[PDB]
Amino acid sequence: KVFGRCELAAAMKRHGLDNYRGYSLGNWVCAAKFESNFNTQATNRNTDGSTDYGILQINSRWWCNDGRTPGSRNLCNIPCSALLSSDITASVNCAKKIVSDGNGMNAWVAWRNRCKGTDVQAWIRGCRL
Ligand SMILES: OC[C@H]1O[C@@](CO)(O[C@H]2O[C@H](CO)[C@@H](O)[C@H](O)[C@H]2O)[C@@H](O)[C@@H]1O
Ligand SMILES: [Cl-]
Ligand SMILES: [Cl-]
Ligand SMILES: [Cl-]
Ligand SMILES: [Cl-]
Ligand code: NA
Ligand code: NA
Ligand code: NA
Ligand code: NA
Repeated sequence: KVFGRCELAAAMKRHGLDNYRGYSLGNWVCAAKFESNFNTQATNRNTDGSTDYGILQINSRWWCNDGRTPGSRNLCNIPCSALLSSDITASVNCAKKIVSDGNGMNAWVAWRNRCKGTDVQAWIRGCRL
């Protein structure tokens, strides 16, 4: 599924992301934009051999199991393939674990480099929420 911007904002808010660990809804929408371009099916192999999956590009080294990442933890206890669904429930539950892990949203490279410090409220502008 390719989410619309406001569509994803509403799903994220419904799942309780708005101000989760103090991160406003705009931060999460911005992160999704630059991690996956709002595409639940997005996958990207990383240099260490792990792969990032789904709307928030959750990683196979720590968070989900894709059966091809040695040293793999699966801290969200979920197959990575389950993070590609049109239903973002699993991705959101896992993201909640990631952002609570110590470094907040800095865990997401694209958020740190492209969202952090910016006018993230723009990402929910015009949405009926
Ligand atoms: O996720 C924990 C830890 O892993 C790092 C390593 O670069 O980021 C990886 O995991 C993120 C969350 O799944 C991915 O978005 C990212 O692309 C992937 O490199 C750290 O940034 C993070 O603290
Ligand atoms: Cl915001
Ligand atoms: Cl693995
Ligand atoms: Cl959803
Ligand atoms: Cl924080
Ligand atoms: Na898609
Ligand atoms: Na939309
Ligand atoms: Na915030
Ligand atoms: Na992998």
